[PDB]
Amino acid sequence: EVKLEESGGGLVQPGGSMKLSCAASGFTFSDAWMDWVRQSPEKGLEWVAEIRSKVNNHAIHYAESVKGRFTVSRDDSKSSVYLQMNSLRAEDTGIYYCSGWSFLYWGQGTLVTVSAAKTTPPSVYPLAPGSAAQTNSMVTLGCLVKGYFPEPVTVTWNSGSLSSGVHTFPAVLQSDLYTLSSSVTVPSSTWPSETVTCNVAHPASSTKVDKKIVPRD
Amino acid sequence: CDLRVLSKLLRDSHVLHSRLSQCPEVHPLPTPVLLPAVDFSLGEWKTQMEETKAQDILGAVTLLLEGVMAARGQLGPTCLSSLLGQLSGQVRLLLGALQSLLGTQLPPQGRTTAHKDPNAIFLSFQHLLRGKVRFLMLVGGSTLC
Amino acid sequence: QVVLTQSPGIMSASPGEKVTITCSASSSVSYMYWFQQKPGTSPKLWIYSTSNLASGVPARFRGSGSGTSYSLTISRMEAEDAATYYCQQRSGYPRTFGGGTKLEIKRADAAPTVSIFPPSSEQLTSGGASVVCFLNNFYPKDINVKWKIDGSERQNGVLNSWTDQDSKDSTYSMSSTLTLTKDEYERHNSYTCEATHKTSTSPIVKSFNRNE
Repeated sequence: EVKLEESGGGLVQPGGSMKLSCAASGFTFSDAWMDWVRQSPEKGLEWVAEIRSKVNNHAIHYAESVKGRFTVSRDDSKSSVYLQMNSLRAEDTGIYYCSGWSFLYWGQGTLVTVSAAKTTPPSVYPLAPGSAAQTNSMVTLGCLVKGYFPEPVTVTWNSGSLSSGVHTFPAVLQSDLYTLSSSVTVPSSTWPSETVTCNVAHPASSTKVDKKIVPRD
Repeated sequence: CDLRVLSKLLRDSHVLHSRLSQCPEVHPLPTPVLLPAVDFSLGEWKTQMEETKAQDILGAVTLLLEGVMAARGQLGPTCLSSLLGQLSGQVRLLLGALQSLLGTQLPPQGRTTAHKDPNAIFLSFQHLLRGKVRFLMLVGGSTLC
Repeated sequence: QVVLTQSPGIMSASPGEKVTITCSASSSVSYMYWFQQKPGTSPKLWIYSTSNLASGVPARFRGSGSGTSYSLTISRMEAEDAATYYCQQRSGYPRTFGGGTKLEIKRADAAPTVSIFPPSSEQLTSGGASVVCFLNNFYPKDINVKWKIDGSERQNGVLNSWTDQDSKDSTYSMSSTLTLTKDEYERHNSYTCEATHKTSTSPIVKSFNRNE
């Protein structure tokens, strides 16, 4: 019913500026207090900013580590809340989440990478079993996603209908390029006799649908 | 401000309810709607801590405002819905006073009954304002406002 | 500037075990709030106002405490309960959280399921050669992987990756990729991926020769 969608994240360079948006639906937005909350492995969960409702006079509060640099606002008419970020530091990196009604509702989060590097799209590769294809009961296929920046990349299999037996591995940064892989294991009668396909997405325009097929001897 | 936000709030509230006879063809909701329980046995509720009691209410006004909206949302652009609406106006003053005192919003919560009868929604409001709220405006108060 | 501290930073338990996590506050707060978070999704409200469970939260959980010391107890836990739990306080601004308790699950050993992959024909066109090797659903997490090229150790060019505890069974998985230049790939024949694990003294070996 009630949903919140952040948009506006991705790459910004240190000392840049970036604006986050959040669209609410499925409840009376001008009745909600809103909050921004960011996450990273080091600092953990850190509250950033709260903006109160019309009835609560739209009172604003900021995290200390953010005063002078981030500004928060809303448009009731548009059911939206914003985080205008300035003079971004490397430590502002992390997933950013709008949360509504004092932490009762949470969006999906957007990843904010503060780096000087620019964007590289992935090179997408099919992993098919060795040509001495040792048939058995179960068989494992993969998709190798090599040299992209920044995070994230999503991988599904067959649009999401193939979800059992998939392992997508966290990316390793290698030298300013992220490599990531996904495996799937499926009963031998399903493949190749039926098609299994990995859908790679990389926000920054990339979208590759990679058919998995046997390699010619 | 006052401990009379409750009084002018209670006042403003009969006045709208009264007007529900000016509205031709008032139909008991096509869907039963939950409302912040009309229970008159709050002796034990009195013993609980000063903030708690207020937190139970905040939770109970949130469910109410939530109730108004959902019944006004089984219903079209009528006269009921139109009136069932400046009622929402009244609920919101209360919600703001409690959220402010408490420094947070809380979730929809507490013991409930369901009602198709629009009248009883106009009523749990007046009832909350007369009990739970009142027995927590009388103990001096960290003001109410 | 109220500081929050959560006790076992990390812990494991079995289905039917009592679990108890503690939040300590730097000064007195009137209530505690809790949130649950599983990997790759958003926190959710778990407990608010110290002792009220959230929509979605099973009766086996109970929140309690006052002042300076709170806790979250599960009477007899279930697998689905494995996550990170955070306390949060709201006594003014800033809002602060504790740093989490990772509650993981404990189980019997499983050997890895191992498979090896040669470079694709499209990676080969473009000048590169990664050999990738999956070692899938094992327990515990500690595993060693040796690449052998034409029978000798290869150490350089290896990237390993682990996943978190699986949600269904409770095992762990591993990716190992050795990468090289097409040229150096094509100057050798046998590429081996060897896994040593608690489950056996003898390593599991998967290989492929370059010439079928």
